[PDB]
Amino acid sequence: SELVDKLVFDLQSKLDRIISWGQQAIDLWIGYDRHVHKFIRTAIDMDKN
Amino acid sequence: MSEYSQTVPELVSWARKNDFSISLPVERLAFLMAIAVLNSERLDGEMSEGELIDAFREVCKGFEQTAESVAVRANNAINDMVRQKLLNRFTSELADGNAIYRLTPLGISISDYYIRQREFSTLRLSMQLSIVANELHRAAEAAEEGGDEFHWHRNVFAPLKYSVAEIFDSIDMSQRLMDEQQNFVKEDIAALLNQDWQAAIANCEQLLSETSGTLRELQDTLEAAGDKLQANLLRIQDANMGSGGSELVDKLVFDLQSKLDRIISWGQQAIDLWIGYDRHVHKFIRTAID
Amino acid sequence: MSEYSQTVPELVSWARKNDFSISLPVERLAFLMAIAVLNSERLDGEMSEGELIDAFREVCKGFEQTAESVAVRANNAINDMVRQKLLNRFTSELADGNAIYRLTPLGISISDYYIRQREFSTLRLSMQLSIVANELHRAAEAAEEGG
Amino acid sequence: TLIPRSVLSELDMMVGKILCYLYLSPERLANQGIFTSQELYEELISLADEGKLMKFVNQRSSGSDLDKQKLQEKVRTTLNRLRRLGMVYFLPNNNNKFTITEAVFRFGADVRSGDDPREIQLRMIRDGEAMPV
Repeated sequence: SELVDKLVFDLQSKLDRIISWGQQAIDLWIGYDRHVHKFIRTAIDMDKN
Repeated sequence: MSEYSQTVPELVSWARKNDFSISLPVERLAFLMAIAVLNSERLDGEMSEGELIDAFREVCKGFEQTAESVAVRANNAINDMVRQKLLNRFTSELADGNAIYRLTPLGISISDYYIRQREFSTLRLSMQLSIVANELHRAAEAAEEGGDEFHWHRNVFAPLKYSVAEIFDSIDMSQRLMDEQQNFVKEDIAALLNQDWQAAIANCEQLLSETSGTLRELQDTLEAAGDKLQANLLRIQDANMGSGGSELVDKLVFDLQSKLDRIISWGQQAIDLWIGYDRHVHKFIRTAID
Repeated sequence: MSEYSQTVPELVSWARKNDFSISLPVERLAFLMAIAVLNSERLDGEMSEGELIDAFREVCKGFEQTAESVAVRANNAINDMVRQKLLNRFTSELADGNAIYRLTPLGISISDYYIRQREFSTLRLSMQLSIVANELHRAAEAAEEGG
Repeated sequence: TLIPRSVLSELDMMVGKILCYLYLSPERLANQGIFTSQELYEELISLADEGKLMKFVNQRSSGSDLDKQKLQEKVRTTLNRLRRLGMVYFLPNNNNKFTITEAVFRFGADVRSGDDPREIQLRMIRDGEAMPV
């Protein structure tokens, strides 16, 4: 049934999008987290007097 | 605690403090819809700045607008959508400064209202009523089995709050869609009567009867399922009262009963309004024929 | 059939022809949210014109606006909300000439986005995944049963 | 004065104070003084208010890439002006990299003494070192 095949294909495409979004969000958050930690370490520790 | 914790004066003060506003003229709304369509055709649900600019160019072409400053206009439109909370922008150092865009829940809700052809379906309602009946029956069985606060939170409160409440909201939305469809039929009856009223009497009677039949079928489906749903909500309420009584489960069951009463009352009120219009159109036809 | 049956050029031509637009300044948006809160507290999900004018009066007080011509401004706001497809107006002879108003799916989606405190819940997601897993499993068993 | 006098732009000051912090930074001393325009830009956006600073490039900026590239090009231009003033030297064969000099410390004239900022500013304007805007 072309109607069921198309509907199943659409749901599979939505599921792939839902799974892919989480990994992408984690990568973006990691980039920011690393940057904030680097910034804090630079601000705190490198001035010594 | 009421889903809407803020009184009207607190809410108006909050809205004024945050300066929330939506300004979507025909060109901006068309662009939002074009973005929503382009996003739905993609595998990653993400759009780059260049792709958004290409989409804006196609809208400007459809509006026969000057190709001058299109890149600037597209940037102003993109910034306006971000500023109006329709788009989320992600600026990663890892992406060499290239911003990634995703539509917000608001931008998707507005674009879907115009692009998604939502038709009232008795089959959709019957399916939603079948799923909610099964979910309410499982929650009622779990409530009657008894247990600790963790059993009640995971097997009674979570299904009522994150499944039954959402399906009731979906049914309510379908009823609001039916309200819009009735207003569309009213405009069509007024138009048929303004063009050729003598040739429109048969068509108007058919539209009136078909709309009446659909509203009755819907109300019959809601009344037949509504009692079983009310019985399961009462079973949960009795079980809660017997096992100490969580005020949170009681408030949630009361909210669901109130929503269910609104859903059942809407069908009767829609039928009464439709009966009033039907009589008015027949009176108008009689007066015009006389 | 793609949920969106129309290509981008067809959609743009269609939107241009129907002249669809949304204009909700801060006051009109606050009026919409006020209507949504008032409707959620009610048993019938319906609002009368007098109740809408009172809701608008409460918004005007919040914007520190003069009480002069509030009824005219309220009627214009109500007509604008109906024109923008945010409110459905029902005029029944049976309601003694009084118009009934109900929020449209668009008016509910816009008002809920700002007023409903939507927070991400792992429990909500786990429940949704459990329901879809059972629904997909039943649909797969039905597809394998044939018919 | 017999010779005319002029003042630097606020963007020049932002780039000046950032070049000053870069000179001091022991974390980057390993580069042997060689810095890249991208590193300067990254440090600047790390410290100052990005979206509010964008107001100077264009009154309508809201984070668009075209506007971000415009900001980078203005930075590239002002940095070239600072080179003529002798505050920074480009590499002999590569123009994307450059070296700092101690002359940049004049951008710290408002904070080298741990005292009331207002009084410092008054003292500076009295000495002819700096003007307001």
